[PDB]
Amino acid sequence: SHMAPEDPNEEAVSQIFPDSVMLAVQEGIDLLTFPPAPGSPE
Amino acid sequence: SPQESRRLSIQRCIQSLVHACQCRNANCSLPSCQKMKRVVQHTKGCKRKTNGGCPVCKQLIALCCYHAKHCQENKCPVPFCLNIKHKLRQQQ
Ligand SMILES: [Zn+2]
Ligand SMILES: [Zn+2]
Ligand SMILES: [Zn+2]
Repeated sequence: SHMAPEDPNEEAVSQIFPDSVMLAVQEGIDLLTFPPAPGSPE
Repeated sequence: SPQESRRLSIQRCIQSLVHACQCRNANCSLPSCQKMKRVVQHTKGCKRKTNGGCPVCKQLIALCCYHAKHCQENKCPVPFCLNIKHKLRQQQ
């Protein structure tokens, strides 16, 4: 209990920017993946 | 639904964003907080940032945008959140 064991969300952080390097300088998050509007003109 | 894995990765990292923006100790041993601290310390001091085209700052702000899109707290601990909330109102 003297230190933090783990965190389930760290796998989602690591693929963007891990503890080892600033991977965010070369990575590109596809934010467009979010849910669309309930309707559009189409 | 191939968007599920990416959407889940975004919202999972956003819990780490909220944590690191309210965390009472800069030395926190929580793996997610430790990882977040690097990008947080970068964007607050980057002489280029999103204004000059810096990719790091953009990756952080993309998650701040996803957060702010769904958020509504007028005093949210995330610094970028409130700015994005105000910017979204200009798009209407
Ligand atoms: Zn922490
Ligand atoms: Zn930067
Ligand atoms: Zn917020």
